Amino acid sequence: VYKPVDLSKVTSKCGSLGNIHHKPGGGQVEVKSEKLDFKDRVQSKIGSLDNITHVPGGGNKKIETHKLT
Amino acid sequence: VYKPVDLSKVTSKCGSLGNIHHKPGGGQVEVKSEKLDFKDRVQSKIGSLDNITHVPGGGNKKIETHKLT
Amino acid sequence: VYKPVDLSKVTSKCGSLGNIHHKPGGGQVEVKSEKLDFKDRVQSKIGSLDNITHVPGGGNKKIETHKLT
Amino acid sequence: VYKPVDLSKVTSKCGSLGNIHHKPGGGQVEVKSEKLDFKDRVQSKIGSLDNITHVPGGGNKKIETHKLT
Amino acid sequence: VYKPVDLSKVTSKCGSLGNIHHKPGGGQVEVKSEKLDFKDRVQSKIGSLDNITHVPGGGNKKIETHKLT
Amino acid sequence: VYKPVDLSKVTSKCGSLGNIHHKPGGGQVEVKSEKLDFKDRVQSKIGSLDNITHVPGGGNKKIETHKLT
Amino acid sequence: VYKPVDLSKVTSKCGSLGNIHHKPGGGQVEVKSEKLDFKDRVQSKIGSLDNITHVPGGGNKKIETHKLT
Amino acid sequence: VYKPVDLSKVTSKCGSLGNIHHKPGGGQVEVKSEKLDFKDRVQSKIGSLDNITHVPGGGNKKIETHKLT
Amino acid sequence: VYKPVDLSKVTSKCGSLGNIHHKPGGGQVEVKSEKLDFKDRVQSKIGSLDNITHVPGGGNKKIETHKLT
Repeated sequence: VYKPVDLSKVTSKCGSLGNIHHKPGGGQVEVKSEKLDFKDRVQSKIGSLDNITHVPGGGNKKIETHKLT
Repeated sequence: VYKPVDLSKVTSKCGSLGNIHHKPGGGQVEVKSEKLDFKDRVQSKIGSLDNITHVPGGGNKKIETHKLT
Repeated sequence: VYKPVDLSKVTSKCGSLGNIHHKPGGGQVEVKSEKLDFKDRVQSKIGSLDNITHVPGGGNKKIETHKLT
Repeated sequence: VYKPVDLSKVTSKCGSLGNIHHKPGGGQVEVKSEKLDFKDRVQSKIGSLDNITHVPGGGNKKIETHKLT
Repeated sequence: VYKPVDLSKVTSKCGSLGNIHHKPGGGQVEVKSEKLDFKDRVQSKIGSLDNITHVPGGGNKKIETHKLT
Repeated sequence: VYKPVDLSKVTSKCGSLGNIHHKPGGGQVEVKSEKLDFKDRVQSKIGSLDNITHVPGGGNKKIETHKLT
Repeated sequence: VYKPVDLSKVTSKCGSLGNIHHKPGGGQVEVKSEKLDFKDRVQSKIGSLDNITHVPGGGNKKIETHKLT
Repeated sequence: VYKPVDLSKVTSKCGSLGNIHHKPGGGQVEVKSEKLDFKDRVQSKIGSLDNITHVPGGGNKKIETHKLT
Repeated sequence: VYKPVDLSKVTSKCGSLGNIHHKPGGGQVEVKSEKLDFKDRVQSKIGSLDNITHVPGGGNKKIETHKLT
């Protein structure tokens, strides 16, 4: 028999949140290539990629997991 | 027999959220290539790609998972 | 028999949070390559990539996990 | 016998006046009360109140007062 | 016999006035109260109140006062 | 006989006046109270109150006062 | 016999160009003159004059000159 | 016989160019003159004059000059 | 016989160029003159004059000159 109980409070009382500046790759980017051999798969990423600005007014996280067998 | 109970509060009381500036790839990007060999698949990404600005007034996350056998 | 109980308070009372500046790769980036041999897979990442600015008004995290067998 | 004379000049030659930012109470305000007794008058002010932004292009002030008997 | 004379010059020659920032109470304000007794008059002020931003292009002041008996 | 004379020059020649930052109470404020007795008047002030930002392009003041009896 | 040849490249690869603020003469200007004598030509410039904001996306300059006899 | 040859590259790869602030003469300017004698030409410049903000995305310059006689 | 040859590369790879502040004559300027004699030409410059803010994304310069006689 399995009767877990959770009464969790997960909280923030943030007053003010602002003036967040993210400037990835603000300058010149250059690649020059001569007579290369590639004999299998290529992934190439060039420039400014996958950059995140994440500014949630609440970013609070609860994870829970339960098993029996 | 299996009777889990959860009464969780997941919360934010954020006052003010603003002036978020994200400037990925603000400059010149250049690639030049001479007489290259590729014998299999190419993925190429060039420039400013997949960049995220995510600013939710609440970004709180609850995950839960249950199993039996 | 299995009866865990949880009364957790996970909290923040953040006053003010701001003027956050992130500037990765603010300058010039250059790559030059001559007559290279690649005999298998290539991942190439060039420039400003995968940078995160993460500024949650609450970044509180509770993880919990339960098993029987 | 009473013959006062005033030839006052009260002056400003202000060139430029601007970018005035007033942000009173920019964050969260909260009050919680349990089972209180008040036996006489209550004045209650809660939140952002009576805040002034006063930006006159001339705010010069002359006061004068005269009496006799 | 009463014949005062005043030729006052009260002056400013201000060139430029600006970028004035006033941020009173930019954070979080909280009050919690249990079972209090108040047996006479209450004035209560909670939050951001009576804050002044006074930025006159001229704030020059002359006060004068005259009496007899 | 009473014949005072005043030739006052009261002056400012201010060049440039700016980037004035006033930030009172920028953080969290909290009050918690249990089972108090108040037998007479209460004034209560909680938070950010009566703060002044006063930035006059001229703040010159002349006060003068005259009597006979 | 005269056969000059020029294959010049004059170039810019400017990425981003912006937020240019020019504020000449931002304050009060005053002139007062008593009973002056001028016995020949007068040029007078008073105030804010001949000021330039020049922000070309390309301002590259080639001059060339040739002579014979 | 005169056969000069020029193959010049004159170049820039500028990434980002910005937030340029020029504030000449931000304050008060005053002139007072009593009973002056001028017996020949006058040029007078008073205030904020001839100031330049020059922000070219490329300002590259080639000058060349050729003669015979 | 005259056959000069030029293969010049004149170059810049500037990353980021910004937050440039120029503030000449930011304060009060005053001139007062009594009963002067000027017997020939006058140039008079008073205030903030001829100031340059020059911020080229490339400031590269080639000068060249050729003669025979």
